[PDB]
Formats: sequence, C-alpha cells, structure tokens
Amino acid sequence: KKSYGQIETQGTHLVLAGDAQIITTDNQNLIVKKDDKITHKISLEQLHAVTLIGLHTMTLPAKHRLLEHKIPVHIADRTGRYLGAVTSFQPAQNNYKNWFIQLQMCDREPFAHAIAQQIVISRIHNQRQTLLKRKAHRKQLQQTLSNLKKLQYKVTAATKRSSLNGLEGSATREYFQQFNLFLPEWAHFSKRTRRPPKDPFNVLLSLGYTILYSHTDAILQSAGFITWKGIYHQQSAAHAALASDIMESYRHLVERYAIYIINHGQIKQDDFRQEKDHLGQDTIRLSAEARRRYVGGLINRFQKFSKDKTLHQHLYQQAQQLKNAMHNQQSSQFQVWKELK
Amino acid sequence: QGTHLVLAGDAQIITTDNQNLIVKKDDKITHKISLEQLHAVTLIGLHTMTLPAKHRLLEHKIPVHIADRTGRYLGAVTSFQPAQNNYKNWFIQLQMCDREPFAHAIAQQIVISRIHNQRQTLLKRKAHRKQLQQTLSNLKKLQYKVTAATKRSSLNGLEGSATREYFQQFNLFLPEWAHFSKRTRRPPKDPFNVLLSLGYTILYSHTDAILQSAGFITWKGIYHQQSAAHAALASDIMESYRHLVERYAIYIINHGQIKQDDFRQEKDHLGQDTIRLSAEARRRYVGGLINRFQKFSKDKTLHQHLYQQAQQLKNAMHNQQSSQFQVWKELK
Amino acid sequence: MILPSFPDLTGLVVNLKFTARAEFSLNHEMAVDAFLRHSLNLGESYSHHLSIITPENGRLFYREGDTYRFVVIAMGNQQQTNSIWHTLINHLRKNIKLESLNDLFDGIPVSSKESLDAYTLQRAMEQGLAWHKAANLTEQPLDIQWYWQSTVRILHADHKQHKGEQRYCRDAVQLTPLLLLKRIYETLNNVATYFNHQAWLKEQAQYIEIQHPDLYWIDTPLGGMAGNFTLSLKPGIEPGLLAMLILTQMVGVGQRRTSGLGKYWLKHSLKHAHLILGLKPNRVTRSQTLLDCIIQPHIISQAIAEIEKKTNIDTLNERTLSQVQSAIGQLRKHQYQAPKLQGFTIERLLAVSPLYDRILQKAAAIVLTPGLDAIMSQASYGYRKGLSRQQVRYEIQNAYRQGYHWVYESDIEDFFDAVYRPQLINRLKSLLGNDPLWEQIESWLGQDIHIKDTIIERTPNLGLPQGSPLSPLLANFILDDFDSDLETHGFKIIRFADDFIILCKSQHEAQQAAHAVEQSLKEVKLSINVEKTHIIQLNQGFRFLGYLFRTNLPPWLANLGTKSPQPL
Amino acid sequence: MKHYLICFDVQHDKTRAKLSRLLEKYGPRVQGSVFEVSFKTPDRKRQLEYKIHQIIKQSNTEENNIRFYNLNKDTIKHSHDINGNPIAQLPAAIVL
Amino acid sequence: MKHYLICFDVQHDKTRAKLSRLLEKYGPRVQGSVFEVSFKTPDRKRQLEYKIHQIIKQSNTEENNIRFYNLNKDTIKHSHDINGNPIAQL
Repeated sequence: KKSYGQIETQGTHLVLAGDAQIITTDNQNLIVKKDDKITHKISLEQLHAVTLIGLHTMTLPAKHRLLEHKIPVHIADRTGRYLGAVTSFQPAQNNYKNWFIQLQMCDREPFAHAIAQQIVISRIHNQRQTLLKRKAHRKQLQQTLSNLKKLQYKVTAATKRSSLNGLEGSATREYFQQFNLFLPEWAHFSKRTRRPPKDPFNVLLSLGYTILYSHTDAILQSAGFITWKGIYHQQSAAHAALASDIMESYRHLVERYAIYIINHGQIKQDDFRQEKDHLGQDTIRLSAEARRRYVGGLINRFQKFSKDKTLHQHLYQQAQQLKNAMHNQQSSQFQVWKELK
Repeated sequence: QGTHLVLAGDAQIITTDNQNLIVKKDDKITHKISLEQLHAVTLIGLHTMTLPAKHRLLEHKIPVHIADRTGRYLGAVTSFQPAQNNYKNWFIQLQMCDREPFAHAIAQQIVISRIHNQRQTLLKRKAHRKQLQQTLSNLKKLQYKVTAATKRSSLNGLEGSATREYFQQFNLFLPEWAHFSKRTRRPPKDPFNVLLSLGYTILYSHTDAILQSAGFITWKGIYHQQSAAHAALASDIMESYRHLVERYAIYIINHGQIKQDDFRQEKDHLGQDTIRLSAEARRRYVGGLINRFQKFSKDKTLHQHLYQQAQQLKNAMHNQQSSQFQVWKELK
Repeated sequence: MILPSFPDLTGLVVNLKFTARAEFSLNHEMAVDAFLRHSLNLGESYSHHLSIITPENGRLFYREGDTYRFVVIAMGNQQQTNSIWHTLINHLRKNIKLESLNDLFDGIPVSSKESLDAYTLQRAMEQGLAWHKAANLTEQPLDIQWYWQSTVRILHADHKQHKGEQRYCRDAVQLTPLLLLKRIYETLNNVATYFNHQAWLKEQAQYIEIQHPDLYWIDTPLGGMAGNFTLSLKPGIEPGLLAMLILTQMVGVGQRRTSGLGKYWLKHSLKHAHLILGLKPNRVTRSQTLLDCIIQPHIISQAIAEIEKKTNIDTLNERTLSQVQSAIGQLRKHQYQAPKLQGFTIERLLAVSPLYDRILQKAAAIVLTPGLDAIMSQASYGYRKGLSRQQVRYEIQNAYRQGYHWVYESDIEDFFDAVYRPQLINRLKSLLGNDPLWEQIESWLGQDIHIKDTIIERTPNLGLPQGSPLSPLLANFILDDFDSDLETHGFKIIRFADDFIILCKSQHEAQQAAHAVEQSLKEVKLSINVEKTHIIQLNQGFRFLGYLFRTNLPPWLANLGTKSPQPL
Repeated sequence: MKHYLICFDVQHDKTRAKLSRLLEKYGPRVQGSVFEVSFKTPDRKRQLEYKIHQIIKQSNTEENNIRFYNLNKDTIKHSHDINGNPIAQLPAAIVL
Repeated sequence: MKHYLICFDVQHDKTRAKLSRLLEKYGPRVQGSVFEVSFKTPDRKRQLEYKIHQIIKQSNTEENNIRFYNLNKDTIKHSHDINGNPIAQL
C-alpha cells in the first residue's frame, strides 16, 4: 500500500493496479481483500475516486455505496486500454444549473472553436518543445521540427472546427515517426495502435494515458462539470470527451517518462507477457509487478510537478479558470498550459 | 435495437459464455440472449454478476443500469456512446413540457386512457352487471367530456369525479370484514387502503426507475405540478396502469391468500393509531404483485413495455408531433 | 357504628337580585360570611351551628340585573336559627334585593316552613351503602375525581417541627390518604362530641390512592391550596368509609371550616345508574351560568369592537350581525354547532374560522380574562410584573452556574401544539365551577381544517388552534405544567413582567425534532400526490401547513428547533 | 472535509463500553481511548454527535468530558511523537 | 510560540504517575490523561522529551504511547466540546 504524498482538499485517489483484488464494503468503509487477506480499510469520507486496472472485482452493495456518495470508478483491462466508468447522472445537490450552462456553451460555435484552437496550438507547441531537448540528434531532427512549425503556422488560420482534427492528426503522425531514433531496436514502432495495443512501447503509453485521464476526470467531476460532453473531441471511443480534451496539453508527461523508463534500464523486454485473448489476437501486457512499478513511478512524477503545486492542484485551478470562462461567456479567460519556451 | 433485459425478481445470477448472456435462477436457465440482440440491462435489487460478463458487456457498449431494491435510480456502468443518450435529450424535454398544445394533447390522452381502463375493470366482472349498468353509463358520460376540456383544472375535476364513481362500488366485491366506506386516510384505519397504498408505492418506484433509464428528467411533468417530494413524470405516466394494483388487490382478498389474521393493530412511535400488514404477509403480497408485473404479456413484460413507451414519447417530443405517442388503453 | 350519633343537617338555597354595581373578590366566602355575621349577630354559637357554600367563584365584576345564589347549612335539633333567619331575610330589600328561597333537600320553596327535611345519619348510611351495592364489581378501580372549593387548610402529619405558615399542605407529595381520612375523622368526631378502638381500624382499611394530582397554593390578600385529584378506590373498602366521605362533603375538612373553607365536591364515573345522594349537583350551581354572560349584548358589542382591527372583512356586515344574533338564539336554545375551519392565504397560509364564530370566541375570551388574570396573580405559578432586576440577573447567573448556557427567543406560539386539553378543562372546572360553557370551549378548539378538498385533522385531546383568540390566553394559563417535561430534556423557563425566557444546556434534541418534522412533512406530501389520500391527521408541524400545498419528542421541541439560539 | 480527534473520559463501566463499540467504525482506535475521525459534510458530524448523546443518556450521571480537537494540514505536518515519527498523516494516492 | 496537546496511556499506574506529576506544571490537566501545553522555544520541548525518555527508561517498558499534537490559531476555532462550548482558547 505504498502511499505517495499528503492528502488533498477533496480526498485520496485509490488505485488498484495490483493482482486480483476483491473490493467489499462495510457500509462505512471500503475493504480490499486478496485471498481473504485484508489489504486496506479506507474510510468513505476520505475517498475521492478509484481506478481498477486488471481483473478486480467489486461487490454490488459496494457499487450502491459508491453510487450514493457520487464517487467515480474507472475500469480498464490488463492490456491497459480503457473500458468504461460507473458514473451517476444526478447532479451534486440536484442543482442542474452548471450542467445546463455547460451543455449550452459547449455547442456554441465561436466559443468552442476558440478553445479548440487554443488546445491544438498548445499540443503542437508542446510536441515541438519535446522534440527540441534531444541535443545529440539535432541534425536528424531539424527538418521535422520545421514542418511542425508550418503546421502550427496553419492552426491559427483554421477557420472551422472540422479542420483541427486533421491538422492535429498530421502533427501527431510526424511527431511519433521520430521516436525510432531514441528508442532501442527491440521497442521500435511506426504507428500508435490504440484499441489493441500490439507493440512493446505502446503498452506504456496506453497504460499511462488512463491514469492521467482518471485524474483529470475525477478533478473535473468534483469541480461540478459533466465530463461526457466535449469541446474539441466530438466523436470519441469510450473516453469521456471533456477529460480527454483537457488532458491534451499534459500528455507529454507520459511520452517522456516512457522514454526515460525504457532508456535508463528500469523496464526491459523480459517483463512483457504475450497471449491470445478471447478469439486469438497477439496481445502484449505487463506482469503485475512491472505494472505496479510503472504506475507508482508515474504518480510520483505527477506529484513532483512544477514547485509549490502538484498536478491535482494545477488541474483544479485550470478547471476553475475554465468554469469562469464559460460562465462569463468569454473565451479569453481560460489559458492553456503551454510549457515554457 | 434489441431486447432490453430487466431483472427485478429475487437474486438471479448472470454469467457469460463469451458469445451469449445467461441469466440463471437456482441453476435453471431463465434467459439466454445473444450479445448482438441485447441493448441494455436493468438490475433492480441484488443480482450477482460474474466479472467476465461485466467485461464483455463493457467491451460491446451495452450499458448496465443499476437501481436500488425499492426502485431508486442510482447510476450506470457505461462508456461514451451509451451515456450520450442520458443527456442528448434534456433541452428538448424542457422545451416541450411547457408548450401548451403539446402538453394538453398528451394530458387529454392520459386521462382518456385512465377512464377507459377503469371502465374495462368493471366490465370484466360479469356477475353483478345489472347493478353496474348505471355506473358504466355514467363513466362513459364523464369520459366523453375529456375530449373537449381545454384547461388542467377541468381535467382534474373530471378525473376526480370518475375515480370517486369508480371506488363507490367495491363493497359488492369484497367480503364482510373488508367492507370500506370512507375515502383514504393518510394513517389507514381499514385494510383495503393499506393494500392499495403498498401497490401504488411499488408501481410508482418501478415506473420512476424505468423512466429515468430511458434518458428523462422526471421532475419536469407534462400534466402534474413540478415539485419536490415526488417525481412528476413518473406519477404522470403511471396513471394508465393503475388498474393492475386494484384488480390484484380484489383478487388477493377474494381468493383467501390474505385473511383478517394477517393485519396487526398497533400504535406508532408518534402515538397515532395504525393498522398495518404483518411482515410475512407483506413479503407475500409484494412477491405476488411483482409476479403480476412479470405476467403482463407473452411478448413483453411491463418494464420492457414502459421502456418502449418512453422511446415513443421521446420520438414524439423530438418531431414535435403530439399524436405519434399513442397511450396504452387495454384494447381487447 | 363509626359514628354513634350526628346532628341533623338542614339547608337553605337563597337567590337574590343585584340592584347596584357590585364587585367581589375572587373567593366570595369572606364577604358572605361578613354579611351573615353583621346581619344575624349571634356571637359564638354561629360557629357551632352554621356553614356557607358559595357556588359563584371567580366572577369578579357583577352588574345590575345579575342574580346571586348561595347555600346556608344548619346543624342541630329543634333550632330556631332558620326562623329568625327567614323573618329577617324576607324584608332584605336594599345593594341587595331578594328573588326567592328554596329548601335544600325537598326542593319546594321556602313557604310552609313548619319543619324542614332532616338528613339523618341513617339516610347517609343508606345513600352510601346502596351506592356501594350498585357500584361494586370487586375488580374495578372506581376512580372518582375530587375538586376543591379553591381553599383548604390541613396539617401534614400535624407537624410541629416546621412551626409556622409552612406547617400546611401545599403540594401533591404531602397528600397522604391516611392523613385525609384521619382529618375527616377528626372533624366528624369534633362535631359529634360537641353535642378509642375506632381510630385504629381506619388505619388498616386504607386502600385508596391519589392519582394525577393538580394542587397548588393560593394566598388570599390567609392561605389555602386549590385543585383536583383522581381519588381511586380499591374493592376491599366497606360502605362505612363512604358514609364518612359523603357526610364530610357537607360538614367540611380542615382548619376554620366556620368561614366556609374546606369543602369539596366529587363527580363519580360516568355511565352509572342515576343515583343522586345527599347534595344535588344541579342545586349548588351558579344562578346565571357563564353562557348567559357570553350572550349578553354589551359584551358582544365590545368583542365586535375588539376584533374588527385585523378583521379583513370582505362580505356584507348585516348578514354577519344577523348570523351572530341567530347564533345567540341557538346558544340560548342549547342547539349550536360550530363551523369547521377554513384555510386562507394571507405568502403564508393560515387556517381561521368564519368571522362570526371568531367574534363569539373573542367574546368568551373577554368574559374569561379577569378571573384568570386574578388567579394567576394570586397563585404560585404566577407571572411577576414588577421584577427585581438584581434578583432576575441573579436567577440568570444561577442558571448559568447550573449549566444552562444557551437562551432562546421567547414566544408562546411554540407551545400551542403540546397542550393536553382535559387537564386545562379540569383546572377551569375547579376554579370557576361546573358549567355548560366548557363543552362549547372544546368544540371551538378541536375543529378540522379544510384545504382544497383535504381535511387536515389533529390528534384527539391535544393541541390549541393557532389564529384563535382564546389560545394565547389559555396557553400561558397552564404553561407551568410543562416544567417537568422541560426538566427531563434540560430546559428551564424564567418568568418576569408578563413574559418569560427559555434556557437550555444543548441544542441537539431541537435539531433532531426539526429534522424529524421535516421528513414527516415530506412523506405526507408524497402520499398526497401518489396514493390520493384525502383525510390527513397531523400531530405536529402546523406552522408549515402551507408546505403541503405550495422515538417521540414533544411537539414544542420542533418549534424551538426551527429557531437558532443565542448564548447569554 | 474536516479531520477531528475525539477524546473522552467516562466512568460508567458500561457507557464507556458502548461509546467504545460505537466510535471504532468511523475511525481507527489510535490510542487506548482516543479516536481519529474524518467528515466531509458537517451534517455527518451532527449525526455522530447525536448518536453519542443518545448513548450517554443511559449513564444517568451526565458526563460531558468528550472533546473534538480539530486537525489542519500544517498542524498534522508539525505533529510528532517523542521518537520524531510523523503522526495522524494521511495518504494522497494509494497505489495498492 | 506553539501550542501542543499531550496524551498517553501507559500501562502501569505508578510508572505513569511520574509522567502525570511532571506534566501538571507545563499545562492544565484538561481531562483524565490529556494536557494542554504552551511552548515559547523548542529547547523546552527538547528537555521535556528528554525527561520523558528518562522516566520511560525508569519504567523499563519502552512505551512509545506518548503522542503530541499541534493546535494552531484556527484549529482552535473549530475545536469544541459536545455541548458546543469552545475549548483551548487563550
């Protein structure tokens, strides 16, 4: 039960990335038993969310208790791809005010276009910056950077929300094609394979993105939002659109940690387990101990955000800034993160 | 679409064969539905669900709607696509529950259906018809006036008069000890009001859960007052189906499954005198009433029927036409 | 054998007219006693032979045209006191007029007064033994209620220790059944001896019990104790004890019975076979009852003038005046039937009666106010108008020392939902005497509200309706009876200057009562809208009666919990 | 949310037992007769206070030495025992 | 300037008697085994803990069941009794 810092304003964010836990309830407490051995007895007054990566159980009265207290729970599988969530659709104190405001404002075209343009420009700037701190490969990485600049040079001139998806897709493609230069030969890849992750490197990304998504989703739902409706991500596949919309700027913390883990010898190809699942498909996953090490390291790097503020205490700030942008009907109040020049 | 499977019985067990969903009760297979013809699941109470079943459902984008034992709606195991339906139709409901031509058309149809069904209930006795010819003609006369009343208070008065004229006659049916005369009291002093109260509460709770599952906001009503302490839409749509409770109560008292022994006279903590139903009798009655809910029709059970009705009303609001929503009338 | 001899009691009922504006005190035995002493001038022997019953008590301000009735009781054999009394009383014309005189036992008028009827001891034994025969099941509690004539003076165990004014009984705990029977035997033996094994036997044969006492202390500007208690009878009692009870109903018990103090009456359990023994309840009764005083025209005009300020009249007034006059005719006919309440919006929704019945209630309040005010001034549970400021601050600081650290805003409204009516009616029946108005009072207080074809009732024998004129007067009249129910829950009330203040240790039971009331009202609204209920019986929560349409804790706890307290 | 520690001293041998049996659910029995509890909405604190009052009425001696000492974030940060071990500390994210 | 709360449960009565008598002077005995202590400079805290070590060595029990909590200026503000009385106000 390796804890990872001091509790926040809203509570503690339980994670179950282990091996075959069985959550049960007390009507007052949440008890995690592995093979009739009690591992934790957390109180329901301190719990904030819970993530279930693997083959973990949850008894139905526990679902009743977590659905009464409006505590989110997110689910995934051992490969790391996302599955779904157990959320409720009644508001905080039955006040449907903020939800109605959000559902009105998200489909207004100029406002949503301005915020989607901000998010895309932030993402492309962050990608250019992350490709800019590898000195030894600068000669190999000049032209690509210039091309990303050109793509950024067009994002300001995009006048319809339908073009942003294509521009961001091209940027991500030309970005991910360059990781073959840093990574070892056994972890090479050319395409981000999302739904069935079928590469050694892609499992790392698809297992970090769900932790990041669960954090931002729990923060957003505690703010007062309804995460299912998004600004820039119209059509999504099992990800809540708004959480998967905000975490666009913060998803180089998962594409740098993965490079650091692979290069510096913490995770090597002896950890991956390969199987055929449910019909026969080549699926690569992590054993339980490597999953625990990876998730613990990721949460530790989340805590050591830029000093005086952890990532939770930055995402709550940005959620408040977005809410104030939407209530006052001004798109200029919300400012994307835009990692330093 | 497909089958919208509802489990409201007592402790079924759900399992998957990786290409089907199998619901067993005491190891007797009660349901076996292919995953391509399944559209949703509704779990009212405590029903154990094996983990491969839950993963297979979540992978196929099939929401699982979880509700309490009484019938309160809590939430749902979903993903993006099945949870877009829970909010993509909130604004249009608030628009179309206030526009008076639409709302008054639907509130005319509901009362028409209620008076029709409570005529049909007396038609089926066939043993005291001669004493009830006058009452049936009176109910027809009251029903024909609903087609013209262009205000809500007129509808309220007509329905109240019809209900009084319908309950004035049950003393011919019930036995000697169960004869009741005065209108219903909030603390009951007669058995028949107790039985009706349990039935009305059960039907209201289940109607509320099934309405919420379809994507509705149940406090915005079309014919009743938007208020707290109750859901307007649930107590609104449940009027057409109220005859089931009354028919079942008459059946139970007449056929002797409940006698005078089962009622208990007592005083509550508040001190007010009450008569209530004993725990064994209450469990027996609730089980029998849920059985009658399950025996609604050969094709559909009542919960699937209410889901289909909610989908019809959703389409009627969406296309603005106020007569695409045809109400249940118990046509023979 | 208990009394081997006794004098032959005899009586006269005198009814006399008033020709002048006269005002009495609250107890009338002093003035009538002085009247007979300045009239007859018998000296010492008047103490030995005569006694006074005054049925009228608690009516202060009399008027011209109003009568007066009282009873004189004489003892002895071949007395001529009644003869000279007749001869002197016939010419008593002014001030005081004369209407009539009636013999107490036969009931015939005073004429043909050669010999009057003799309440012989054997007749007392008969009227006790036949009562025992017609009332014995040997498995019955045989409760009979005991009402005082506003004063009695007895000694608790004849204590010499306390040595002063404290030597008398002034509360329920000093009432001992053996003490009462011993005092009764003392008075009867004194009267017999003026003209032992036995005192031992009456010590063994005490089976009686004192139940639900309400007795208190009244200090006449003297001293006495007044109230009622349920005397309960166990089956082993013999008729001999009953004979003593019935004879002492007329002779009296206590110190100084010559001034008329120390008499009582007892009203047996209802549905008995009609057996009236000794003194008849319809003879010793106020000559002009309270209801006639209600229907007197000038009081009704006064009430009309009083109520019209917040009348919110909307209809024609000549019909209102015809209605009140017709209702006056009905009340005189003893056939009136009160209207049921109606719920009107003001914002808040308030349930009031039609205005003419409100006028009749205000008239009854105007009549009842002076006697109740005088009895609250002269009693232990008395408001203190002139508060000693140092003493009042000392009481507050002493209560703070007790632990009562929180205070509440004082409003009598919060105590309208907790009043138990039969205790109130019993207290009034003890003070003003038996009267036909009291039934009418209940019919004004226990009505049902109509709101939108819904009948909101109330729990039987509980509560006082808000928005009525009799309620604020009769609520603080019997407020002290809540003290024990405030003591168990850690509440105290301090009275000063026709006001009080509420002191409490903690604020948790108040909030639990408020939360219970709110939940109950939410369930009642749900069962209005769902199960189509039509008769709703509420015990508490009438202040939020508008909410329905737009363990047990006492009902005043909720009304306190709706407020937010303050520290000292 | 608010963190409290409840410390009580009651002499009735059965009433102390009933408070001990009640307060163990909401928080750990950290000391012999000192518990730590946490709440998110003050009505939940009020419910616990009412339960405590209901239990202590059976004493019939009116004991009132039950104290709710608050605990902040920095207050917890500065707290320690003699050994120097930080105490009353809570985790931010358990990676079970 | 720091406020502290001192609490313990040592098993043997005579061993903890010296604990109690040592701790009477530093702060009032607010409850059966609970003390409210005010400090100006941490050296007094260090010497008090040194003496507590002395007596727990005397007891030969190795009791670590001595617990010190802080009491800030606003932590006091929400602190109270069951009857609502504010406590530990200076």
